[PDB]
Amino acid sequence: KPEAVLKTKGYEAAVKILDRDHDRMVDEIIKLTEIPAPPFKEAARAAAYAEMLKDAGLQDVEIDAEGNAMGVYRGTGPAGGPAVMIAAHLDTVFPEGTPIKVRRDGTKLHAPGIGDDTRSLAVLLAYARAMKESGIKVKQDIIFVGNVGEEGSGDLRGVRYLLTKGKYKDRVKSFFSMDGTDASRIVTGGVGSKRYRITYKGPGGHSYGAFGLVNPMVAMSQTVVDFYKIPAPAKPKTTYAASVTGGGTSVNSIPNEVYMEFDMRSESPAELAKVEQAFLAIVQKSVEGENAARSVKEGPITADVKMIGDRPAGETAATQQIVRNADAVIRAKGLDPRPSFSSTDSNMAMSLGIPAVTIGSGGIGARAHSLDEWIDVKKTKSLEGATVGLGILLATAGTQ
Amino acid sequence: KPEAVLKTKGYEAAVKILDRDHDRMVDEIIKLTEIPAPPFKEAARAAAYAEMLKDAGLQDVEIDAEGNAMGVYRGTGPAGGPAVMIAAHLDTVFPEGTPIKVRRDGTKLHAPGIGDDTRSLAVLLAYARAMKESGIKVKQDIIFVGNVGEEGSGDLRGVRYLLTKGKYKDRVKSFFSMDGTDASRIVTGGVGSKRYRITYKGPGGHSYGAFGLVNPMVAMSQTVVDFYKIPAPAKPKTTYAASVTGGGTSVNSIPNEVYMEFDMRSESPAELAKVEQAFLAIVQKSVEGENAARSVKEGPITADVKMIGDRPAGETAATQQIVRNADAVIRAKGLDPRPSFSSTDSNMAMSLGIPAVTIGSGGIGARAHSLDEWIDVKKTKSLEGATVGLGILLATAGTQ
Ligand SMILES: [Gd+3]
Ligand SMILES: [Gd+3]
Ligand SMILES: [Gd+3]
Repeated sequence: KPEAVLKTKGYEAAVKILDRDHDRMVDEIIKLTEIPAPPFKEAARAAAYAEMLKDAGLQDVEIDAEGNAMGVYRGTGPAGGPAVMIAAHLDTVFPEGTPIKVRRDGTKLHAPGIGDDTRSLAVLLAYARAMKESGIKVKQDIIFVGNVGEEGSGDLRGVRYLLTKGKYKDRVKSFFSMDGTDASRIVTGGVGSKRYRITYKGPGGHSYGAFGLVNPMVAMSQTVVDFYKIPAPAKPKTTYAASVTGGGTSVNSIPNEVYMEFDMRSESPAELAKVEQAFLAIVQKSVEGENAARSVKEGPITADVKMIGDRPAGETAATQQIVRNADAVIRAKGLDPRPSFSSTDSNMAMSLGIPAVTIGSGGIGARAHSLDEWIDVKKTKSLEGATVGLGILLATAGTQ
Repeated sequence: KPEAVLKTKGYEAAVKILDRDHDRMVDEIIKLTEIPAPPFKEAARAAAYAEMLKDAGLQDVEIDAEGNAMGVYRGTGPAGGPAVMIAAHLDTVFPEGTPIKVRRDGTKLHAPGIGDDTRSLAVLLAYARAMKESGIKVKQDIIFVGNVGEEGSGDLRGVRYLLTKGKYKDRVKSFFSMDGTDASRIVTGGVGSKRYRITYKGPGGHSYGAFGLVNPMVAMSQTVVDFYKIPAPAKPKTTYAASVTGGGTSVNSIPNEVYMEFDMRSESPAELAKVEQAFLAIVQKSVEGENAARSVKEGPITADVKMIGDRPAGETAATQQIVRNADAVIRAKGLDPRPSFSSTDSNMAMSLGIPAVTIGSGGIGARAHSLDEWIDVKKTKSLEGATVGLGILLATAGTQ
């Protein structure tokens, strides 16, 4: 029974430390939040986080080549065996120069990035300290990670490195991401997305004198028309959009360079690949069609295909033990686990066939990704919410 | 017989003054060229030109409400009778801030706008002076005009005012524009053009969460695709283009506003109108089709139709006396007249049923509308070329 961990003496002792040092945890939320971490600019926060992982007593603390900070809670099993990884991301959505100063308002704390995902960073440190102080023994090692690149164009670069290049790539057999404050959260699905800019070029020419030459505007417009005839099922949810366009200089000239940006997403890797392949075929057919319709005497239309965003789709089956563990603990805590799809760091693990769930840090929060983001650190709910992830984690690593 | 004007004592005496004061003409080319006159910013050059029109001895010199400068060479007929208008435009294609300093290079003068159309402004002043000094008597009044708005977005606003609103609008029965340096040119046809910006709007939305809503990008793309199936005759030459596009913010959203700029032109007013009506119908059908194919629950696609350019098409029949006069004088001057279509100030007069030709100022020039434009003012060729338009003009007004 996974929820039995909640009645073990070690868990109960660890919760009492989380309780005792909740004020330390809040101080660390504030400290980390005020070290800004825009996309691709996480190094300063990673350096501070690595020092805090060392101060929590973790072993082998280091920052890897991608910029992830990590430390190990060593278990009782053989060195190098299967391990559990739990990550909270260092980056926020907010660009460099965003003023970040926490404003206290009763038990509420207002600052960009404080809930997605800085609180989770502090919650994981609190776990590591409470586990060590209470003497918890786990069967599998736990790798605590502050990872880079969950947000925006980071495109999961940190977890991609952790799980395909880094020292733990062959050991992670259970992956958790702690993202956001909702501790009832159980993200078992990953929405994938593929994004492209298509730049169409042609010879150009005077719009009167050279009327009859190919026009890349038309190949581009034809692409959009056929793109919106691609079938898209309602379930698994599958979507696409023609979203941004530009090009041309004036009505005196046939354009020689124009572009369109396209989005495609799906809950299903198979549906996403199908849309992506249909799209790429449409781009090529639209170019061929323009070169057939008008004159290529001054040169043909060509298209440059540039990928501008890439996240895999995937899902952890509801019968997987990691999901069973999260479900059972969240239920035993009196919350309602409702499995959902999202686009989170767990998408990467899912795409590798690694069992993976994204969970929440606890408490109340709102307006994530907005300049008026805030969390409530009133102790009763903040502490109780933080105890949820600890139970899920220890159920999954196993305790002695 | 029209070229008999070239053997009249008055013409021969006038040419001798053009010769004697050819150096003044060159000085006035330079002076006027160095007063920049970008589109809509001709006022400074117009004021200088009006002072020069007074100094040439013309009567009733004034700047009209649109900004055209003009003066009258009074003929021997009744006041208020039919008149000849001859115009050279004050504006150039070059935007404000273009550095303009004439560079002398042997007998060449290099400066933006010096040939199209500043040399013509100085040539018309030289005619007015030489006619007065030699005592030329003409039957019809001649209205000498430095007009605004021939180039680009000016859209013939100057000649439009002169011939539809101004004080001479009902007296001009022959219209000449002197535009460019090629004195063998005889532009008897006017290519018309209509230019539009179509702005397509919709509600926007999250590109995943709101997938299924209408997208104005698709109505716009469909417009272009069907626009390029509009039939366009080769004779009378009829053309169109989809030339400039923009809109959208990122692949995370369905766009709420996008635009496309369209060109359409023809030698024939009727062919031009057919394309324009087919285009506007396609815009409406594309909006209707998008509102049928996707959801209007957050609001429908709409299209704002904005005309951004309008120049009428037309032609002066080769049997008109004004064309016979031009043809005969150009032949008698040893040049080869090949009547042609272009887009010039004469389009306006043509569209009003006023006999109209665009002619050249004489001499050699090149790279009109480019930053490296130049003319050659070597006297033999420059003077002989300038005498062509004088003969055409006097043949048309009549001399006694
Ligand atoms: Gd305390
Ligand atoms: Gd996040
Ligand atoms: Gd011009």
